[PDB]
Amino acid sequence: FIKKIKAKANNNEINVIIEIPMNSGPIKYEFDKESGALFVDRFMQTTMSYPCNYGFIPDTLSNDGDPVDVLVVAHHPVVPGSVIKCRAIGVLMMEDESGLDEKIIAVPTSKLDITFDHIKELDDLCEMLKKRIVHFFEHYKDLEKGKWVKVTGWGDKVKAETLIKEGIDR
Amino acid sequence: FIKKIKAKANNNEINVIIEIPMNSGPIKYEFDKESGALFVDRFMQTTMSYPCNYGFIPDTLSNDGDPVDVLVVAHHPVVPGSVIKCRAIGVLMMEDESGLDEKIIAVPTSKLDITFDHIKELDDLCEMLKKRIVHFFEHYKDLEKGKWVKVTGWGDKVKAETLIKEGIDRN
Amino acid sequence: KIKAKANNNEINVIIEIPMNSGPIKYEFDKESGALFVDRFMQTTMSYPCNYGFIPDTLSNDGDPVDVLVVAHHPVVPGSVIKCRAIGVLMMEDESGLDEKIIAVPTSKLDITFDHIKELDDLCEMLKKRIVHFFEHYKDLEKGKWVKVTGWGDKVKAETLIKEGIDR
Amino acid sequence: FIKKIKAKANNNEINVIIEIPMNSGPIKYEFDKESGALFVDRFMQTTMSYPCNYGFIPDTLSNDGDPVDVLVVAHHPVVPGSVIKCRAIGVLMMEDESGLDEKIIAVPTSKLDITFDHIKELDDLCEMLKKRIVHFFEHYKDLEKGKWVKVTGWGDKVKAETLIKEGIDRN
Amino acid sequence: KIKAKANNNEINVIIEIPMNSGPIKYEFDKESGALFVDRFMQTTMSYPCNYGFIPDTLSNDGDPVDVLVVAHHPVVPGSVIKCRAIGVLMMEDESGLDEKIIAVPTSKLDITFDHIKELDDLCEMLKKRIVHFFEHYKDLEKGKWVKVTGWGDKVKAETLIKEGIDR
Amino acid sequence: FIKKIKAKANNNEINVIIEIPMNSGPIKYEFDKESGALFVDRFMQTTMSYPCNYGFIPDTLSNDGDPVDVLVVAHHPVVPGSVIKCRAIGVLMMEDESGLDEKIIAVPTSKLDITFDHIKELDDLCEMLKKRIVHFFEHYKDLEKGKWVKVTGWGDKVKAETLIKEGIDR
Ligand SMILES: [Cl-]
Ligand SMILES: [Cl-]
Ligand SMILES: [Cl-]
Ligand SMILES: [Cl-]
Ligand SMILES: [Cl-]
Ligand SMILES: [Cl-]
Ligand SMILES: [Cl-]
Ligand SMILES: [Cl-]
Ligand SMILES: [Cl-]
Ligand SMILES: [Cl-]
Ligand SMILES: [Cl-]
Ligand SMILES: [Cl-]
Ligand SMILES: [Cl-]
Ligand SMILES: [Cl-]
Ligand SMILES: [Cl-]
Ligand SMILES: [Cl-]
Ligand SMILES: [Cl-]
Ligand SMILES: [Cl-]
Ligand SMILES: [Cl-]
Ligand SMILES: [Cl-]
Repeated sequence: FIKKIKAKANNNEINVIIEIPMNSGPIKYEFDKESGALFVDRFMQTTMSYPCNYGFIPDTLSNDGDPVDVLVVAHHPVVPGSVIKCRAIGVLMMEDESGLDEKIIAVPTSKLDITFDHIKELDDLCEMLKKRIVHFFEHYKDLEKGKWVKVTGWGDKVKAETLIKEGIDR
Repeated sequence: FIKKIKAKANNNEINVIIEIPMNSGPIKYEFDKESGALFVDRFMQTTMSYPCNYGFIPDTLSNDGDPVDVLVVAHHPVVPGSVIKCRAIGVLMMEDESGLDEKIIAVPTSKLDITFDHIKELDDLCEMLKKRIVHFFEHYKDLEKGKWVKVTGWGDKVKAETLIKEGIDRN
Repeated sequence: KIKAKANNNEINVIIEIPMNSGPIKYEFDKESGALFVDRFMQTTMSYPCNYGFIPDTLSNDGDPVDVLVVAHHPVVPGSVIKCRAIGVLMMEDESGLDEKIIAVPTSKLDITFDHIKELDDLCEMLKKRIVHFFEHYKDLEKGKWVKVTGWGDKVKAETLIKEGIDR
Repeated sequence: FIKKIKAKANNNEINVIIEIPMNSGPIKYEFDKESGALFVDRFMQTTMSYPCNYGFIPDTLSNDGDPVDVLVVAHHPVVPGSVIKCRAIGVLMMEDESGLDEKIIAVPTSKLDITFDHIKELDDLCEMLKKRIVHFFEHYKDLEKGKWVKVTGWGDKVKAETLIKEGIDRN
Repeated sequence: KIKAKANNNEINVIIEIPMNSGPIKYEFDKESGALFVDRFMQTTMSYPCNYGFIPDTLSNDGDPVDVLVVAHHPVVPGSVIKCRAIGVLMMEDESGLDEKIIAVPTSKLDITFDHIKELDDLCEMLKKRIVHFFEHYKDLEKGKWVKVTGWGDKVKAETLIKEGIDR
Repeated sequence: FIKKIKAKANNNEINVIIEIPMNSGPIKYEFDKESGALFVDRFMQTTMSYPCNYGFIPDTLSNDGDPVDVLVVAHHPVVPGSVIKCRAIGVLMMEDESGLDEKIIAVPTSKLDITFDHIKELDDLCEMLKKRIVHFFEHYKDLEKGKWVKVTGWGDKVKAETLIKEGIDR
């Protein structure tokens, strides 16, 4: 199914296949590219869990050979393997032990969740929500030897849009 | 997998691909027929959640080209995308903003849940469950602009079987 | 599509029934790749382990080699755990004889299982719960029963897996 | 609060203080009568959970001095320590390591859940629920050293009402 | 034993029914202090907010002043949320007037609610869901109904609370 | 009920009233000893939740005026307000913004959970559990202005028992 979902349904939206639902315990899942199966990547050893629904845009390629990764801000978790129709609003800038690490910040389209309609940019998101996202990524690998993540900042909507465009065209 | 499952395993059962589990919060899921992926359709704005497991019968086309939809009465939710083996016992009749809408009422086979063995028709279901199904569909689109639902009535098992048969034939 | 083994020290296990997940028994259908509800269990019992099978395997029952993955947390149905076999559980039932592989996540998935090399490393009460589950879970199912006969060691598990892969 | 609740609100009702919710994992709770605190009794070692909401009737004393205990057949779990208004429909008769053991079977009053209104006797409950209640109690102490339970049979409504009345009179 | 107010800008709210917690309605019994099951609700609906009451208060119904606490998470029945009122929901039931205070946790419990000072600060879909719930949660209960007639401001709420304490 | 439960049932046992169940989301509860009610202390803003069942020994008085606090290592969460019968095996030593901060480390007695019979000292707990507990306390207040926690080390069973005895006798 992953090879036949489009990256974008229209000009304004992106399709994001969820791998890890918000607040759903210690399991990190990842889709295997060459089989389409959902693999357990890790039983996490902290008490932490994802601050948003996490997944990727199908039919995309980042610089690292992986699809473009997305954090979908939502009011509720969604099952792994399900697709949320979203719009990009910004990007989370990070660095891990192997270099640059960017995630798109997206919200569901208004036909899925009208309460996000007024959310157009990162500045419209709750400060504590953003602090919590930062805290999660800066700390979720603290007990994992060899691996770390540092947040460097945020990028705007235009940056999110160009990165997704670059991932579709690459 | 949707394009690989028969509508009926035998004369007396239907396969029902589940989209929305019973009593499982505000998420409304739907299979996209082109990709075969399960899409989030809506984060529902009411406090309501589905009174039965909800899905469709593969390899059927209803009147309007959509697969035949099913309410699987059960005691427990199942995973979205899992398939329940069922038998039809009736149909729920409604009207929505785009016209006539009908949903089959079904129960698992006795091989799956023996406790449903003696439920042969709608009248075998308790009154309050039927009332809750009606009240759900009448009200779950109350906060959704442009979209409404009104329940017309019920039809028996023979009406369900004819509806399923015409779905398989149309497919 | 998915290998039975990623390397010599590992098995891939597709989960059908998560540990401690209520009454639903699931089973993957080969031809469709769909997850079918097998039954709604009539007892108050749940699986004591994540339960599934090794892809690309075939045992004498005509089914793939099935596996009880000992774990600290449930995993969603249809997800794949990277594992290693440590033992086998031996059973008899109404259909003949039955064997389930006892596996644990690789140390890449869950470092806390690194010290678990054999069945003797599993805690006693876990093994008793496992035995108790299989001996009683079909109690309210007419015409079906299970009886646990014993355990098999690591090499026995590897042999059963090798044989499953060849067949 | 245990000390401030009547056994019976009216002639056809019992107040039931819940210790263990149905289907709520491996925790077995019990009210300490001296402190009024809810203690953890056991982290159960089987995979089993309670088939009904389980508790006792305040201001009753069974033949062995314990309060009269009750299985409350309901469609949903209730928080530990909460009180459900019920009517008795029967008794489950058992034998344990200490000796004779009896649990009243009750359902919520119609004011709390109208769907229980037509359940008057034990034969009105479905066969598989009764078999599951029996199966639970016969096996839940299987992994517990020195403790066992054996079901000896069921008693009707009149039997439950007598047992409750003797319970109040003994208190 | 619990005060109605910790200070001038705060009310203590004992929770009876947590938000999004299924069909059970609970009510505290004053004499025993026990949490009674009031109803197994027959709809698929659940409470849109944490629902409880201000201890040491008396309304016209003979009950304490009740309160819908806007929160991001459920809290256990019997626990106490430190709150502040921002408004009132005005309703009419089969027995007369039905008023309920709209409260938010204090900034010491949840800083994200600091900017919510009046009902206009609450998002409108939430307010629509609140109204929807109260207008339909008694639909399957014979002889009982509710009509929402409007909202009242913070001053209206503080007056209602002060009277409840005085009474 | 709080003022009716004993601190210790026998020589080998402590009674611990649970305020916060392990892995049970953002809600941080605390008993008000003046009223006996369970208050919400905080809606936590991180993705973290308690790694143990957390509560106190009733009828105890610490140096700081509060009951002796306990982290009960257990295999499952327990409802708030319920009492677990435990034995102390050690102490978590910490400092917060207002000074010394010790928590007892306990396990259920063998009559409640036999799988803890062999755990007699902190060395018997697995390393990752202890790393997770340390990590929780060092970070759970990161998003809370003016409050912090530093872990200084661990004390043995004797230190635990002395602290408990001091709390009962104070
Ligand atoms: Cl980790
Ligand atoms: Cl949009
Ligand atoms: Cl975090
Ligand atoms: Cl875009
Ligand atoms: Cl909606
Ligand atoms: Cl059948
Ligand atoms: Cl409804
Ligand atoms: Cl069964
Ligand atoms: Cl390994
Ligand atoms: Cl078991
Ligand atoms: Cl046990
Ligand atoms: Cl009644
Ligand atoms: Cl059972
Ligand atoms: Cl109702
Ligand atoms: Cl405030
Ligand atoms: Cl609603
Ligand atoms: Cl916080
Ligand atoms: Cl002990
Ligand atoms: Cl942590
Ligand atoms: Cl001690």
